[PDB]
Amino acid sequence: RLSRKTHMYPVRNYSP
Amino acid sequence: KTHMYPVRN
Amino acid sequence: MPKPINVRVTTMDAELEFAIQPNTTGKQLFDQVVKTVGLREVWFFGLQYVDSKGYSTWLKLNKKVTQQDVKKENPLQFKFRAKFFPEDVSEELIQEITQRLFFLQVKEAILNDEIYCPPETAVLLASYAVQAKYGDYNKEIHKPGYLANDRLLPQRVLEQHKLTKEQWEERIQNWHEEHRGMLREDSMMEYLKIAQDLEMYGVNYFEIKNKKGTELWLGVDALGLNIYEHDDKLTPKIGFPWSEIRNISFNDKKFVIKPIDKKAPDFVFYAPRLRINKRILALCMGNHELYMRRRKPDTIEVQQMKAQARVDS
Repeated sequence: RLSRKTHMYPVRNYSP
Repeated sequence: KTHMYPVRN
Repeated sequence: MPKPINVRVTTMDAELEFAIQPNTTGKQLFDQVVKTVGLREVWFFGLQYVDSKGYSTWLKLNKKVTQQDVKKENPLQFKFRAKFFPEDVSEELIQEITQRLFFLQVKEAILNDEIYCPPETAVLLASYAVQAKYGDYNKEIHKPGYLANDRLLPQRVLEQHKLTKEQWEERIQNWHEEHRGMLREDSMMEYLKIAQDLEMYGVNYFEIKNKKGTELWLGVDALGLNIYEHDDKLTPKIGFPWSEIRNISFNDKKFVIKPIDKKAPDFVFYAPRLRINKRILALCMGNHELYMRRRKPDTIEVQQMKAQARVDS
C-alpha cells in the first residue's frame, strides 16, 4: 500500500 | 487457448 | 472468446510459446509448461519475470497472470528456473530432466561468478561439463582447439590467471580424458555433487545493516538463515538453523528473527526496501517448507519415481 504493516511467519507452528 | 510453439529435445 | 495473450516461457535449454486466456492463473500456466517438458519434481521451480519497474519477480500461481505487474510486451517473457535447491543433489533429483536443468542453471551461476569458485575446482567442473557436451574424448574427433568456442571458466579465474586459451584447454582436456567412458547423465550429476559443496551454492544474498549501520549479508538458504560480514560472503558469522527459530518477521525495513530458546537474544537487521523484505520472507517460507517436506515420509507419488529411475540405469 502507501503504509507499512507487520508480516510474520512462524518457523515453529502452534502445535496444530 | 493452448500450447502452440516449443523448441528443444 | 476473448483475445489470446501470448507468453514466451524458457527453460535452460528450451523455448516455449503459447497463448493463454485472460483469466489464466500462474498455477495453470506453470502446469502446461511442466507437462510440456515432462517435469514432475516441480517443487523446486517457479516462473521468473520482470515487472514494469524492472524488478525481477517470481510469478504467483494463485493469482491471475494478467494481474501481476508482469511487464507488458508481446510475447510476455518468463524464465522457468529453480527457486529452491536440494539439500543433496544425488538424493532429491531423480528425473534426468530435473537434473540437466539444475546442471545448466548451476553452471551458469558458476560461470557468471555468482557462486565463488577456486581455480582447481573450476577446471575440474569444466572437465565434467565438456564430457557431458562432447562425450568421450577422442584424439580423432577432438583435435587441438576443440575447446575454443566454449565458455568453460568463471571470468574471476581467467582474470586471476592469465593462461592462454590453449593453456587452459590443456588442463581441462587432461581431465576430460580422465572421464573416458562416463555417461552424459553421470557427468552432470558428477558436476552437481561437486558444486553443491561450494559455500555460496544455493544461497540467496541480501545487503542489510544491523542496529548500528554496519553493512552485512543475509543468506537465506535450504537449511536456515545466515549473517555474513560484508567482505566474507563465504563463511557466516552467525548461523540460524530452521530448528532453533521460533518465527521470523518484519515491519517496513526492520526485520527480526526470534530464537526458539528464549535464552538467546533476538537478531535484528534492516533491509533496503519493503519489496526486498517481502522476498526474503518468501524465500524462508519456501525453503523451510521444503526443509520439512524432505523429512516427512516419501509421498506416494515421489515414492516410485525413484524405482523407475533404478530401471533406467
